[PDB]
Amino acid sequence: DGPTMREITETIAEAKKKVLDVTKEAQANLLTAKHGMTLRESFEDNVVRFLNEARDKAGRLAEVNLKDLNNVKQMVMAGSKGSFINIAQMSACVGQQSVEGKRIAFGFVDRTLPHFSKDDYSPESKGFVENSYLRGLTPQEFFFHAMGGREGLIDTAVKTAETGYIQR
Amino acid sequence: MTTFRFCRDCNNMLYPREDKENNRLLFECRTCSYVEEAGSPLVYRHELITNIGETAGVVQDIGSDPTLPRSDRECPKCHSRENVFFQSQQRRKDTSMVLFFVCLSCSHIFTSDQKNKRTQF
Amino acid sequence: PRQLHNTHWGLVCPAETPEGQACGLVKNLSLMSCISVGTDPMPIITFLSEWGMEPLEDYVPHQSPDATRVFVNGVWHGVHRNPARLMETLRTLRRKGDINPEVSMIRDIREKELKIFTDAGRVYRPLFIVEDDESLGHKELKVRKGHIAKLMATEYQDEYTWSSLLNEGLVEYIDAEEEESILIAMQPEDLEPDVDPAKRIRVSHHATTFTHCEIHPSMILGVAASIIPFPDHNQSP
Amino acid sequence: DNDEKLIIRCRVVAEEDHMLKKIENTMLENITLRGVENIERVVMMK
Amino acid sequence: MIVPVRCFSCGKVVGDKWESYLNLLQEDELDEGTALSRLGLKRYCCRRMILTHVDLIEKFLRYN
Amino acid sequence: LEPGHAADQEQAKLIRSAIEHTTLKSVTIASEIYYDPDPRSTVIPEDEEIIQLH
Amino acid sequence: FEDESAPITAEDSWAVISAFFREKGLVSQQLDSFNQFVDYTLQDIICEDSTLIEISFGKIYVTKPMVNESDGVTHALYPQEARLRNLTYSSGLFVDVKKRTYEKVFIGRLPIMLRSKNCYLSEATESDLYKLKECPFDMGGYFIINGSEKVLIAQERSAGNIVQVFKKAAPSPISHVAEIRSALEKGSRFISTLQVKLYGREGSSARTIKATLPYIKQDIPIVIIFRALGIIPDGEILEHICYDVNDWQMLEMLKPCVEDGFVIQDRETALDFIGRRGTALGIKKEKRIQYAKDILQKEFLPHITQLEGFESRKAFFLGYMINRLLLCALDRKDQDDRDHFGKKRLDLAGPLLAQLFKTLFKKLTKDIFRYMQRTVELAINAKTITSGLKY
Ligand SMILES: [Zn+2]
Ligand SMILES: [Zn+2]
Ligand SMILES: [Zn+2]
Repeated sequence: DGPTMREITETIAEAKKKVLDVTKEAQANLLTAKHGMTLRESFEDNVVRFLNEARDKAGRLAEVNLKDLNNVKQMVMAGSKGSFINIAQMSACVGQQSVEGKRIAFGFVDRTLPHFSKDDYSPESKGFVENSYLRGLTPQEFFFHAMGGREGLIDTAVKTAETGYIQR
Repeated sequence: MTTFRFCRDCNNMLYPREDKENNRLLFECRTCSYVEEAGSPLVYRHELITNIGETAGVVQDIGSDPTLPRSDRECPKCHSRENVFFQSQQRRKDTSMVLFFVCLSCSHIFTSDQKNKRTQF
Repeated sequence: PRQLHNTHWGLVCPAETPEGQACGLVKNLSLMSCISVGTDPMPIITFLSEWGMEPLEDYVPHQSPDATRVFVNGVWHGVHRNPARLMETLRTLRRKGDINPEVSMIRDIREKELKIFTDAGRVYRPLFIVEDDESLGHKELKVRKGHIAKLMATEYQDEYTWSSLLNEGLVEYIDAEEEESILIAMQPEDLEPDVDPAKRIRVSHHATTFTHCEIHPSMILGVAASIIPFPDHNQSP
Repeated sequence: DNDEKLIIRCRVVAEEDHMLKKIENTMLENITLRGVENIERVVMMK
Repeated sequence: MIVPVRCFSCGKVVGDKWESYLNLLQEDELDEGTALSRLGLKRYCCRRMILTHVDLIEKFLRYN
Repeated sequence: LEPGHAADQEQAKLIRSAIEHTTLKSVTIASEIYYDPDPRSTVIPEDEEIIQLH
Repeated sequence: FEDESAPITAEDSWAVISAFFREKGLVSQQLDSFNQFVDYTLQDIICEDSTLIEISFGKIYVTKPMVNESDGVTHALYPQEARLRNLTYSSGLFVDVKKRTYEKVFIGRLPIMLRSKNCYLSEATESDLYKLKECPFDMGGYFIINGSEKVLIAQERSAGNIVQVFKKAAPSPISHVAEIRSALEKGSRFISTLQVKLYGREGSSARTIKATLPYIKQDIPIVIIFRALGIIPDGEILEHICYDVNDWQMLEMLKPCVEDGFVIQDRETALDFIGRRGTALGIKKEKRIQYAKDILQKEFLPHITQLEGFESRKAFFLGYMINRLLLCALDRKDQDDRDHFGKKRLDLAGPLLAQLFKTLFKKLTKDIFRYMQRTVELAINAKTITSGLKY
């Protein structure tokens, strides 16, 4: 729905504002860590909760809005194929990509790609993919989601091999 | 805050020696028989929490670096609003996320650090 | 080594790698990457000392502390006290051909280093050059419509060519290492200063410092992934 | 404790700045103040 | 390699329409869709047949 | 925690600080060696007070 | 009339990309690299060990492509026939040799890459490609070896001539190392590793720095290496390292280094210290001192210079590396990112074929001084090259 989309897009806009305060807050040195956890580790743990909480609300939003005759929903309800995360990412938002448990890292000096300026910890700069699949990814998103994806292709081959040796 | 001395003749480094009699600090050389009286009584310092290097890189041409973000903050000195800004250039795990701004007219450095203990940088 | 690194942007495809053991170690060049063949550094070396470069045997750090270190293939050849002059003229010379196009030159402004590499094996790609100015107001891409026509006249006659684009300084080849010192626009319209509910969200130019712009983002892909329709609507695996 | 700055000042009891910078090193690292070896962080959770 | 004889899906002959389709474009200047509908290929299955043919034989004939 | 005092946030801190390993190092801002020859007064303006207690 | 100065838009990209691809095609990485081999690397392989102990090689010519026949003999080869015949789309190499006294010419077959300048197909037109039975869409960039089409796959390696710093894990007695892999475009492709090591972990007692030179069997205190290079006084030594007189933290880290070389106060001594660690007992002082000089002048940072007057240049570059090691130890700079693609180099046909034909030209030139060390008094093995390539 057009109305669902606007609600999804605000859902997402609010999370980016939460992020923006937590940012300004750490930027002024006002933020506290708590107990053996670094300031920057605190900051990241908080922005990633924010961004995940957004992805999720956005996706609950889309689920609700689809009707019983929605055939994706009809599969999920039966149990035969698909789950919430799939609705969500197709229809509402794909969300934060990650490599080794963390937001996309600065592999250029102080930046994730040359299209950004230095010291950028914002959602977009570190791998939040705001768009759904339907809508399409931007180029930067596209590349961070492939980073993501590659890590599971790798992790998958390592799993399969580790698992088989265990099993024997 | 140690400052380092060398032999006026040899240019090798100088080492501390107590003038047992008169209770004073000398630096001697181990190569010449040169000596000189010590300028301070501090011979050694170890900072466990340091700030040396937060500001490394502020250079005449900082502003021609197209990668740096810019803002419209005003400076304490020039009242100008042409800055570039960065984070701490120490590369610590345990660093703050505070910002360092460089006035591009008057070259004054200042921070967004509301608990500023810092005079210099 | 197996992971997709940020630095492979534009140079290797982010999608094409085999499954299994070779995952991540076999790669494929992006459709527009190229690889340097190597070129001799001696005229650049000679040039630099024509332009002020002071030799190492003269260098006295305590007396010239603000000095930029100049490196060429890996070798410290000396020190320069206005690298900005030197850098504007190096670039001008490579945008005209006098320095070969496949040479790489990086000034690191805060690190007070200027490094140049004329060796083979470096992989690179082209981008549009963005220049203030104009006269007309903002920063603008150096190519303009009249260039494009000359291009399309040539296509249709089947003489203004890719090289004519290098020679006139409209396009320049950039490798990973020089990529670190630039700021690139993703689409030409990030340069100019009620949206469609069905378009994707894009996060605007909060940038007035661009130095270059992508030719097209779909050029990050390699041969194989260039045949998938709408890959930007697919889960990455 | 009242004192505003916390300062420890130590001296030994003939070449004497080596003992000092090793002594310093013992200070800093092999002196258990509180706690139990091997346990690096501890976190409360409810 | 050469126009297929019929629409794979509906059986309509379509192998007697290639010369005409190509005449209709280069000689009478119609856009591909108007041209197809003039040959009476009106279901999307037949349209796909002509529109996406690729006459490889034209290359194959260049060898000796 | 001990059966009584298991929902005292403040008896769990105490517990935390009795266990968590702590060295001089974790509390120490900087160390210095000075030549300060005369152990009954001092070259350091600030510790006049400290010395003044012996 | 549409303004010639008007700014472009997104669609107009495709015009510039088409132009790239009319020029370059899709496989220029292959072509450009073979072309440069042919045109420049080849000849440069010849002018390194040109001369022996006299006999000296000058110019190369590269044939178009041809075959040694079964009977009726030597013949232009097009690629369609080499495929079909299990042939090897090769050309031959002729040098220009000279005898002179002190006490044309075939040398081989080079497999040639399709659509290189040397291959017939690069000048051909579309009709010419059909007569030749080659598809006008084929793009080249591969070789035909015994009838089979063979491609070389680019190989990725690290660059040489780059300083890298690394921390090292926990049980190790060194905590950081800085490393370069010194190398050559001119000389050979001889690869010395310098390492610069900081000993003792974070607050050990006297953390020191020492470096690993080639053939020298002990790590050498860095100030001893500065003295063997002629930079004597602590003061001048530390100014090649710490280019900022108020960084009292770096300089306090180089004090243990000053102690560690305190015993050696002049260059002769310093060389000797080093020479002894590279020679057997019994070797005389002068010969030791010269051993150390030759190691430093030739096998220590040889990407700098391998010739005599070049000691200020090496010193500074050693200094720089130790500055880089310390800046990491001091937690001012991060350990170097071994994954940054810019520090990688990918090796294609040219370079791959020059590692080979250099190696092999140095066999071939060693079979020449055995027509000549057993000559008690134009007699050359061609095939060693031909078949080393093909093999
Ligand atoms: Zn002296
Ligand atoms: Zn100011
Ligand atoms: Zn049909």
